[PDB]
Formats: sequence, C-alpha cells, structure tokens
Amino acid sequence: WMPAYACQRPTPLTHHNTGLSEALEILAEAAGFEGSEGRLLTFCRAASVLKALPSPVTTLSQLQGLPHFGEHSSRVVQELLEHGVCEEVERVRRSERYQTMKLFTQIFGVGVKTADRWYREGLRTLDDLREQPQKLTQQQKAGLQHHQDLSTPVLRSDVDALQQVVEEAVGQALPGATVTLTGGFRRGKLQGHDVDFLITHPKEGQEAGLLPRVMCRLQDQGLILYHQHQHSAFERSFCIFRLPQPGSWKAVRVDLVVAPVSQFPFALLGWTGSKLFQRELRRFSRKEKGLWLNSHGLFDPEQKTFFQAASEEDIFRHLGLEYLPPEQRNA
Ligand SMILES: Nc1nc2c(ncn2[C@H]2C[C@H](O)[C@@H](COP(=O)(O)OP(=O)(O)OP(=O)(O)O)O2)c(=O)[nH]1
Ligand SMILES: [Mg+2]
Repeated sequence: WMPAYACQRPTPLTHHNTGLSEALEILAEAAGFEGSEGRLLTFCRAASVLKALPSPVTTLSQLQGLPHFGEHSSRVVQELLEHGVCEEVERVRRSERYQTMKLFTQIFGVGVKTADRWYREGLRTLDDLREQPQKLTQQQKAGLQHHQDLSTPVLRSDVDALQQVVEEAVGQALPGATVTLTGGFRRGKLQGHDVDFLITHPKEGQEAGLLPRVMCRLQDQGLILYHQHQHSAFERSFCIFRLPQPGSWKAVRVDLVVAPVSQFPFALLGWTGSKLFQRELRRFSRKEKGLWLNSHGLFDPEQKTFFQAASEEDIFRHLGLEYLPPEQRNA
C-alpha cells in the first residue's frame, strides 16, 4: 500500500514511469487551460502516484491497490502499454488550443486567464502579441523581448553563478543577511524555468529595506534586464537577470523573496514545493489536522493561534508527518 497524500510519501527526483506521468500531466495541463480544476488535480495526483512507485509499470495489473487511479487515468495508461500511444493525449498535443495556450502561458507574466482571453480574441503567435503592444503589461513585454532565453532550461551551473552574485549583493548590503536557494533546484532538479531565492536576517526587522539595496547593487553591475519590486504579501522582486556566459549572455528569470526570520521556515517550506506537494500538504493540514497552513504560518482557526516554528522539521512534526527532505518532495 502507498499513502493517499503526496506529503505522506517520498517522491524522488528520478523515477521509473516518466512516459506515463508525462502523458497524464499533458491531460492535467490541458484541463487547467480549460478552467477544469477538478480534472487538473485528478490527473496531477495520478501522475504523482506513478512517480512514487519503486518499479516501472509494464502491465495494467500493476495499478491494483493504488489511490488516485480512477477510470480515466487507468485508460490512458492502458492505451500507452498496449499501443505505445494514447489517442486523447495525441489529439491534445496536436490541437491549436493546447499549443497556443502552452505558448502564451509560458511567457513571463501570462496566466491562464490572460492566455485564454488572447486566444478568444484571435491571437495565436508571439508576433501577433507584438503587433498589439497595447494588450501587454510591461512584464509581458519583457517576457516577449526575452522569450527565447526564457524558454531555454535554466541549468544548475546558471543557478550557482546567480547565487554567487545575489549572495555578494546581499552580503555587501547587509552583513549577516542570508540567501537560501528554494524552488525546484532545492529539490535537486538539474534544470528549471526560473531560480527562487529566499532572503532573511537572524534579527527580526533587520531585513527591512534590504531588497531595494540588493537590487541597486545588481542593477549597477549590469545584471538586471527587468525588475518589478512589490511591497505586497512578502516583499519580493520579480526579475529577469542578464547572466554572463563565455562569449555571450542569457536572460534568466529570478524571484527574490524576503521573509522575516519568524516566518522563514514557513516561507522555505512553501517556496520549496513542489506545487502539488504543497497543495497536498495544505489539504492534509486542513482536512486531517484542522490547521490552516500557508507560506507565513500555521494557524489553528478554533484557538486563534499561530505555531512557532524554527525549522521545516518543526512544521512536519507539529502536523504528525514524517519529515521529508526537499529531494523527496518531487510530487
Ligand atoms: N507558498 C507559496 N508558494 C509559492 C508562491 N508562488 C510560488 N510558490 C512555490 C511553488 C513552487 O514549487 C515554488 C517555486 O515556484 P516555481 O514556479 O519556481 O516552481 P519550481 O521552481 O518548483 O519549478 P521550476 O523548475 O522552477 O519550474 O514556490 C506563493 O505565493 N506562495
Ligand atoms: Mg523555480
């Protein structure tokens, strides 16, 4: 038996069912594009189960006794095993709606609702968007300007170089302040779409005004192509960095998040993901333990209290879960 919630089981970075999980995740993504949130979550959960299995699924008899494997997800896997291909998945892959929604939603600053609006309005290509600049936010204009680099996978080598410049800037602005790599790279991923850093300082309040100073330093080194600073709920800067490379450079998306140290463990847990892992952890918290978990805290709605955590381990323990290190949160 395998546990129901993704937060009750390890899900490693690498697994034995990548074809099958990829196919289910296409159907999940397509569901999300049509605003079908139930169906998205259902396909995502089924894919997550396959990622946690210790062996490849070679016959359909191997699906027995697994949670979150309803009829639809089972049929998809059956067709893949029997025929090498699933007609429904192939139809989605080839469909103009899916291809265009994927194209648009990938762009920096574009979500499903915006992409769907553009689709409905007859826009299909990146050139179409460039022909209608009045339809674009400044963030989206920047995403289009750099779209080729931003759809080139970010590599661990890029992350190391970025972490060095961010750490240098943070250390020069405020000795004692720290930078923690989060997101998929903290989970062990070799590649990604962006780089996530969480900044804090051990004395509560000493992080105030730090991010604009960090950004000034980075901007004055020529490292920033785009920056949008927002005070609000954590202070954050949504950035495109200009990463120097041997003979050239590439644009890379970087999010910088500042958390006061009291909230740091919650922020680190939240920002480390995976997105499905954290959704599952929050559902577990609410449904099984009666507590509301988010990136800022863990709230008991009946007692009107907040849990004091020094680490992620504290939070897992308080929720009655075995601790999972970040590399086992790849749900
Ligand atoms: N708690 C919380 N988490 C967030 C928020 N926004 C993003 N995250 C989480 C979900 C992600 O797993 C993680 C970083 O988001 P990403 O889109 O970078 O995902 P991740 O880095 O895991 O995959 P990637 O390889 O970058 O596509 O932070 C937020 O407002 N609150
Ligand atoms: Mg990331």
